[PDB]
Amino acid sequence: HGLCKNLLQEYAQKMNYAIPLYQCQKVETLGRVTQFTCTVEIGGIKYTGAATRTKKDAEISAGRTALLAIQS
Repeated sequence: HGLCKNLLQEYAQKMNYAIPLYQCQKVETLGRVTQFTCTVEIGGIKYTGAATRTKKDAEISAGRTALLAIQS
């Protein structure tokens, strides 16, 4: 999370871009369920996290998508 947020700022400078913008979304069932999908935009590419029930989870998946794409 912390480091997730940061390595991506490092990578945003190591590449010349304008800082990662985080977004959040929701899907809410008629009966009980709330699942947040989170997003990270760096470069001009939005990277999308898995759907989960808790924002930390998805905040991180979203980042794990961002770093792992970057790596390759």
